[PDB]
Amino acid sequence: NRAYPYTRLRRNRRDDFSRRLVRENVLTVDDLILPVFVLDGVNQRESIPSMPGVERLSIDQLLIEAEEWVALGIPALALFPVTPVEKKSLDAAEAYNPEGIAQRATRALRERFPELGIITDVCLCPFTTHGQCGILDDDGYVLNDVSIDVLVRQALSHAEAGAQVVAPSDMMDGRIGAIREALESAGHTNVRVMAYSAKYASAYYGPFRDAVGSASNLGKGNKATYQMDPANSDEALHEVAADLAEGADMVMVKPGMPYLDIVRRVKDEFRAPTFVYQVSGEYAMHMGAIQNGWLAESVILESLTAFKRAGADGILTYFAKQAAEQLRR
Amino acid sequence: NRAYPYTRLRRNRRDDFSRRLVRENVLTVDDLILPVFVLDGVNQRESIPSMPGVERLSIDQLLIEAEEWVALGIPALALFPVTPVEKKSLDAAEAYNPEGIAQRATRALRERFPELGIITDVCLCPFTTHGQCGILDDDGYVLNDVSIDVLVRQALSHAEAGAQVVAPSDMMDGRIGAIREALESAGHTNVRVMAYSAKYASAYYGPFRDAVGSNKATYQMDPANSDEALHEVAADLAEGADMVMVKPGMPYLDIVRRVKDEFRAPTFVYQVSGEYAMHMGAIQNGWLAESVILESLTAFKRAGADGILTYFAKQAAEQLRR
Amino acid sequence: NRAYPYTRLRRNRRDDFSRRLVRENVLTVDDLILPVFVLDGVNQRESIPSMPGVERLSIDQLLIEAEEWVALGIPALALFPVTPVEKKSLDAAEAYNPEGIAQRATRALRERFPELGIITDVCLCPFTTHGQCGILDDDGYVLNDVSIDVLVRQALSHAEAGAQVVAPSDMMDGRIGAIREALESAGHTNVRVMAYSAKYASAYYGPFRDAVGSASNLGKGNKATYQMDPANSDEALHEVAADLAEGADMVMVKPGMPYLDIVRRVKDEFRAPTFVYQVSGEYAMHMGAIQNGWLAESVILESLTAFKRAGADGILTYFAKQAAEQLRR
Amino acid sequence: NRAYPYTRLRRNRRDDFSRRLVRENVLTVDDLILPVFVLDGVNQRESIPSMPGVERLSIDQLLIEAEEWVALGIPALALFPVTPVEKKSLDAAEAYNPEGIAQRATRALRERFPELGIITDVCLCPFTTHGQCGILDDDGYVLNDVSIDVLVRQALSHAEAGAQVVAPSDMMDGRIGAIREALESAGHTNVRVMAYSAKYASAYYGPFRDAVGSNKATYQMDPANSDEALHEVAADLAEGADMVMVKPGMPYLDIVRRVKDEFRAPTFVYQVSGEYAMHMGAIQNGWLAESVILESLTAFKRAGADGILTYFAKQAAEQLRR
Amino acid sequence: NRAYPYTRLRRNRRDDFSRRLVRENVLTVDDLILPVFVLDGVNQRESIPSMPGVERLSIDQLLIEAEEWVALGIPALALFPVTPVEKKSLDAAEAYNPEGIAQRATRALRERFPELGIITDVCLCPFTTHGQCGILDDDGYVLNDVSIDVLVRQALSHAEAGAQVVAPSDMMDGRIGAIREALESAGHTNVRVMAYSAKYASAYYGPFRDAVGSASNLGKGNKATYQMDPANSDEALHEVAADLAEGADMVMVKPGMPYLDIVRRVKDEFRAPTFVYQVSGEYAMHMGAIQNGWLAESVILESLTAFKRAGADGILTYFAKQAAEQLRR
Amino acid sequence: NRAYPYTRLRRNRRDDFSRRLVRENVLTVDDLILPVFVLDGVNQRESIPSMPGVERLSIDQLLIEAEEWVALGIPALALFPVTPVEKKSLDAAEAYNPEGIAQRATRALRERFPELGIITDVCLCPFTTHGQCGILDDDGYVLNDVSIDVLVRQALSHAEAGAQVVAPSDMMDGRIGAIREALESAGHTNVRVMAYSAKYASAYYGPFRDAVGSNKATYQMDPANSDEALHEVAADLAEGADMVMVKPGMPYLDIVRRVKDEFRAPTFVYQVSGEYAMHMGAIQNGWLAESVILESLTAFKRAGADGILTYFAKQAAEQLRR
Ligand SMILES: [K+]
Ligand SMILES: [K+]
Ligand SMILES: [K+]
Ligand SMILES: [K+]
Ligand SMILES: [K+]
Ligand SMILES: [K+]
Ligand SMILES: [Mg+2]
Ligand SMILES: [Mg+2]
Ligand SMILES: [Mg+2]
Ligand SMILES: [Mg+2]
Ligand SMILES: [Mg+2]
Ligand SMILES: [Mg+2]
Ligand SMILES: [Zn+2]
Ligand SMILES: [Zn+2]
Ligand SMILES: [Zn+2]
Ligand SMILES: [Zn+2]
Ligand SMILES: [Zn+2]
Ligand SMILES: [Zn+2]
Repeated sequence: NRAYPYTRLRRNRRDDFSRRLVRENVLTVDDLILPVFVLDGVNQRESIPSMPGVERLSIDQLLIEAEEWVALGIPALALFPVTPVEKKSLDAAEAYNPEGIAQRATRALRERFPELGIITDVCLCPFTTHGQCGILDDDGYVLNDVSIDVLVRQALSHAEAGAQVVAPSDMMDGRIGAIREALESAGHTNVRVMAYSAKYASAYYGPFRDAVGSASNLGKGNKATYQMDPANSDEALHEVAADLAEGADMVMVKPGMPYLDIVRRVKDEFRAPTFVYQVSGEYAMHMGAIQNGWLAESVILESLTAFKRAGADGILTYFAKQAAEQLRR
Repeated sequence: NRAYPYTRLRRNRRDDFSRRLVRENVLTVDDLILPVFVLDGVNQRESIPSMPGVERLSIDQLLIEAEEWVALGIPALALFPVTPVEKKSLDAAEAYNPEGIAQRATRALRERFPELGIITDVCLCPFTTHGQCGILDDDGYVLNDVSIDVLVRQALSHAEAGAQVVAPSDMMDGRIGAIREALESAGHTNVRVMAYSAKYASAYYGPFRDAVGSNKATYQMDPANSDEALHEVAADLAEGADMVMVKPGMPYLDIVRRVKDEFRAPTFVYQVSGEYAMHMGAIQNGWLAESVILESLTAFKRAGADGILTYFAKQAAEQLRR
Repeated sequence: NRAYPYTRLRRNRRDDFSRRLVRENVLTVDDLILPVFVLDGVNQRESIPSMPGVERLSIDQLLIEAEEWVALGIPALALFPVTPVEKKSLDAAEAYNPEGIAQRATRALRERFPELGIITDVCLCPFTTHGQCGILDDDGYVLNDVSIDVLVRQALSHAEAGAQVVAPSDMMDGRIGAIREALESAGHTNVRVMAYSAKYASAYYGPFRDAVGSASNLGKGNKATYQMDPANSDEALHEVAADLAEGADMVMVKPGMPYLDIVRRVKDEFRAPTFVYQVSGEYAMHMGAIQNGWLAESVILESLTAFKRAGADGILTYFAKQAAEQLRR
Repeated sequence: NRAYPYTRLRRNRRDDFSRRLVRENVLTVDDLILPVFVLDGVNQRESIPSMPGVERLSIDQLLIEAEEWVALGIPALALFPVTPVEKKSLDAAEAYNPEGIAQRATRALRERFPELGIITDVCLCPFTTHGQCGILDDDGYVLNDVSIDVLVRQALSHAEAGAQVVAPSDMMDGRIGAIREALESAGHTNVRVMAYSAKYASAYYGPFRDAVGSNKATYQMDPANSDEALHEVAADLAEGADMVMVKPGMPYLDIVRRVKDEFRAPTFVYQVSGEYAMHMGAIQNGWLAESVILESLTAFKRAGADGILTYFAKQAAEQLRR
Repeated sequence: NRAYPYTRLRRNRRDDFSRRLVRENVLTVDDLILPVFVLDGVNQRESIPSMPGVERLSIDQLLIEAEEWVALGIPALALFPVTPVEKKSLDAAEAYNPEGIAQRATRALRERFPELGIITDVCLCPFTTHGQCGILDDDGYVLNDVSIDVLVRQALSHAEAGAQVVAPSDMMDGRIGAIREALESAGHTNVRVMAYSAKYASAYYGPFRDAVGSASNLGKGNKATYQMDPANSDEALHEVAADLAEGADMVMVKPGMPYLDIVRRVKDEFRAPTFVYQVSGEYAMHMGAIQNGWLAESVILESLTAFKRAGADGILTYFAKQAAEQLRR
Repeated sequence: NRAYPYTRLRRNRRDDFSRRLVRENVLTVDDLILPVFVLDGVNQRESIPSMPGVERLSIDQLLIEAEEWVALGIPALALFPVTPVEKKSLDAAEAYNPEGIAQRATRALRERFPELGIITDVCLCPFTTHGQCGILDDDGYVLNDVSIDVLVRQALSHAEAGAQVVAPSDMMDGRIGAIREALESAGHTNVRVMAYSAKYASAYYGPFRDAVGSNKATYQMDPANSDEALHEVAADLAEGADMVMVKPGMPYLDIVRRVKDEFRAPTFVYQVSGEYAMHMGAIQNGWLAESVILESLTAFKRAGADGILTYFAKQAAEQLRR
């Protein structure tokens, strides 16, 4: 077998040209999806202290910023509405309002940038008073199938708005198949479904809850009855297997860097289009450190390259614009 | 053929007791290795700007703190000496000095806490004036085999100091074999070698450089590369490593998983200074809860590590003790 | 490859700290399920000569003992009723009596210890005059589908009583799917089904039959037309595959130590939550030897560690309390 | 259990943006190696009838063109000397001449473009009067081990000329090991060996023979054979190859795929002169669009090559630069 | 392991007899399928400049040429009609005309050469004014399921004409299963379906479009919304898996030589009858080079041997007659 | 998820043309090796009672028949000498006699038919007075390493006679390595070694013993054993075998399949004398049709053999020539 000194693995590392020739993975703009927090109103722009460099944008402002995103070649945006407090309810009806932020935003971006992919978020958590991803029963448990009925209405409203991709982020069992059935019935033949398949009950989501405004709603609440236990890996494969059987066109792991092993297993086992979410707390961690001068800016591309190496096709990342700028070089 | 609604994966999630029964991985104190930066003087600690909460410790201070580490059940420490500048050189001779910080610290700990594992760092980077992990040729290239010769002498001095484990962190080709041969030939039959097998040229290392007081793409691995890590580990195991390590850690969990799956050998991971600093800074800014520490360490276990070198070891152990 | 003396596998064994660092498996209280034999009546406690240290307990006494079990962190109990002789019948109707021991016990423990998992036993063998796990036809054969109908009524009665888990221990073909269908229809969405998937026709069950009082009923009778032939391993994988397809949330091998290879194959092949039953005769064997001074008490944890190493997530064991005490340490 | 119509594989195909997101492989300039035929004189180029658009270049001409190659980001060139007839012989001595074309070209390039990789060809076929890749016995059989001895001397001369990679294309058994040993023994520690591991006796080579100015079934592999290619690569890797190559290319993509999957090692492929000529002739006749060039090179990536030796390298790189 | 010089892999190569003994693959006439372009009319023969040596043939002329093809042992022909311009339409109705070229041709060859396999082409592209493989909606998108309805009518018309094999080359999702269902319903129990499973959106098809006369129709148009992205390999396995589930008797990769890795993966993964199409541009490339004297004629058999080695059972190739002649030797 | 009636496996069976297209394996003349029993005299043949239709042939008779074998395309013969009794001994010296039958036959064939492969039998069993495959100790045990020494000398004499392949049939441990080393050391670089790797102690051998004019459970394998065959082949390949063989054949097709799948190496199978006699006797009694011959040989191909040693080779080749 390979043995020193006949094999010296430093030889390929000796020069840039050979490191290039043997380099196993490369990040390109084709791998990047930009999540964006969308405000109601006009000429609104809000900094998020726990996500330095990220702004919530009203739709007019989103349209302006999207010019450069498109110019940079970023394939898709993932939209997250910042729902006004008074539009939150127990029944999460705003989720399917044709005049909801997500729906208005989608329509606006679809008209303005016909080639830009818009991935909407299918979940009730921006819409509930309690901040849970589904509807609660009288014991305070997030009901599975009752929640799916609302998610289905939501997803159809997104498809009606022109979204090319809906991304159910809710972790109810069976929701992919229910959404697929409804889209197919309704003639939304080519609306993709990007399932959040292995989405963990994680501490890395804090900043997002602040960004979208669910943090105050959820309070100290937890999602361990639906989001996955961080300890578990084999279980992720069963989650993905179900979602592919149910018709997902893409499957996602969330969070990201703390779960690269799950990305790798999922790509290896299913050989399907595999996505990963570099979550708010990941972005915040890195930004915090960069701004303190503790880590060089080169960590950005290293973090994103890791997702490629681990087997992701596409990466939802708040660093998408900076990454794409650096890639353009 | 598991399918909704016959299969509802939420059933097991419904209650704590069923989550606990099916829980696939559990971090324990047996998984933790505490890295520590060791100063030369007496009655001294220094704070590290880029590593909030971590202190460089003189040996007397190290012995005081190790009393609590041992009481918490932490199995081992990884020592990193902070070499005084005056002792740095081109030839890295201080690395094998019998009275160098690492050697002194090792002797003092082995005597006070005989059951505590001591993992020394076998590398020239704390000892070179230029801070590269090996000896430079006249073009500034880190010479492989000449570097090994120094590493070997270093490793022997650690064994003589009583280290139970030496950990070559240098990424020279072939060093694990060289060091093993030397140890065996010297009668240090039971000194373990914890190879840093897949160590990447990473931006996540900056804070550790500030900590120890110390451009490596010709020896450390390209972050893009995964298959190559398997070839690295294979060689190290062939060469006699008792344990193999991936570094950095979280940014490389896929590597951990592949390594464990491929070789079924004792597998370690280093949650490096950058990973610590990013997490602790976010926790301190109030952007992330403290629970992220155990989540990050659980990830290593899930990914297949047996042990984790982490600056959170004490905090984690305390939380486990609850 | 790895060769002596470059590789000396004693090096990691040289010290406790390194044995700890490399130790591949660890038993925790999270792995333990306590089976308990439950009597009718009040203030009843009965020693079982063939299970030294084990008592059958009336429900009041069970409630008292369960205080310490909970205090010790044991996640779940598995209940086995000791059915009064006169309540045994050909039709096993007591199996679904809402006032049966198992049902009363379940209700009592669910109220008193809301977080404690209760796993009920779905089988007709405590209820038949003949001691077989199903209903007999006129040739004395245990009818498959007729027995399932009774098992379904039983399982529903358990769910109605509040059990979080029902565990069909009967080995009829297809019963998992029938029970799942009935639970789903009835709205018992989150009642787990712990299938006894690979349950062998074993000699190690003797003491249990004495403990629950089926021994006198079964007499010299055998279960080779439904329980699996000890010789067979590949067949266990087909049993588990069916039960997972039919909706089991967990799958079990029984007995345990004499079948660790089956545990290993089952975990490796399916990557599903895998349980194992350290049966009465296993417990008795070990206790007998410990009390004779032939084996040290350390054999307890070694036996349980073996299940972890072989791939079990959870272990039904009469040693659960002692184990948990030792773990608490 | 993916099934229509829940699964419709056209959904991802519906839009450019989703095609791009799920696109499994992407050719980049980092994948390209440009082979070049090098003439002996000064201020000279020659057109090659069977390779439209490819020119033989004198070294001064090579240096001019390499300026654009380097600007386009092409990582490396593969040099093939066009040996003047007068310098051919039975003993192939010209192969290790310090002033042979390959050596001269290597020195000139290493000096002008220090970052550009130079891959020399280690083989006797440009040097033998008979054009076989090795030294003939009196029955016309290409002697294995006697040939190796010449190849070794050749390889050393290339290392001395500063080649970063030597590529034995000769298909003698055992040569990779012999050459590695020689390089190591001479102190050329970092010279890579790119073994032509699975090189077939193929009809696709004709045009290259016209290009260089140079019946091989006793050494080159039978096109029918696939398992045998794995045994070839295994030996080469054991023997110290840093990279392994399949040749020809497109007609052997299944070989590329198996090799990559089996060994997870740096894998290269040669789109040979015939493959080039067939494509360029069809493109010129107007029978195939220019887009076939990138399609053919994308295939190599999909099949698992890390790098591709291709006469289209410049054209491809230019198109990538868009 | 195997090491030089104990192992010298040249030894088996030393002599023809040992190369023969160890030769891993051999091409035979049993592997060859001859595609043929079929004209309307009588006594028509047309050379195709971009496919030197290939002629379009009216059916009388096809019948004459088929004598030698049969004499040579070629198992099957694949028919491609050259539809008259004026019979092209938006609705592609000519596709199912019982008096269409393909149908007439099939009937003629089935009567004359009862043992010769006839594989008809199921696709709408020879029949549409726009040259796309399906029916367009008002956005110019090739509608999936509406196109299948036409393909089904087409395939049934072929079966009625006596074709033993229909080969859907259209790349609509789900068409294999729809065609299979229709054939089964109609009593065409033994009509094979040779699915073009992994058919890529390739530049190598140019000459065929000229040969059949779709080139002028398609113009600069592309098929990237249905034909596969050349970059993608894992996706081919999902395409084949679906087609086998849907009832394909054979599966095909197209193009061929530029996709041999896909052939290999497909054979290895499914162990099913696997076919590959050496497309017009492949044939043209090689012929061009042979006629220029750049490549020896021996490249023909080398190219075809490659398909065998890569795992194909059968090869659609314009070189079939020459190959078969050489094989006859 | 293939299921009736969407999947009907009879569709492909419906017509000859589709059966031919999907047909997974095809016997060709390239797969056939003809074993032949060679007598010492001149102008002589002998019929073998237990092998109807097979004749022992003097060398002049062998040369006459080989003309048709060569015309039929049979690639190689396997020679088995029928040693005159007077030349048998305890020390098996006749095995390496330069004028022994095998050597004479080899020279005569190599000269007349230079393209025909000649596979000689390396074993002592035609040469020992007791008919065991090796040299006996005083307890009647077949000595392993002492036997090898004779086999080696035998093998060298065959190489000197011009055999292209030597086939050790002896089942001594380690002989393949010993023989390879000897051949290489003597300069017989290209002599192939076709190891009888998995050769079973079988009842199917009786007729061959009558044919050659020659209780083996201490060297030949137990018919019960399959995993053990993999270990046998692994060693032989490590030791330098160019080809590996299973013997007997049909009764061991599962072994062929495992061997091919595990090692992907050139794999051979011997349809032994018993297998021939059972088939030919049934064919002659009219109990089985002649078509069983091609069916039996097709089985070997399906099972994964590259080549088949069969007494039906001529008949098969003739049928193939149709
Ligand atoms: K590359
Ligand atoms: K557990
Ligand atoms: K551990
Ligand atoms: K991508
Ligand atoms: K053969
Ligand atoms: K075939
Ligand atoms: Mg799910
Ligand atoms: Mg290394
Ligand atoms: Mg069952
Ligand atoms: Mg070779
Ligand atoms: Mg398809
Ligand atoms: Mg042997
Ligand atoms: Zn949500
Ligand atoms: Zn260092
Ligand atoms: Zn029972
Ligand atoms: Zn050559
Ligand atoms: Zn078409
Ligand atoms: Zn013998």
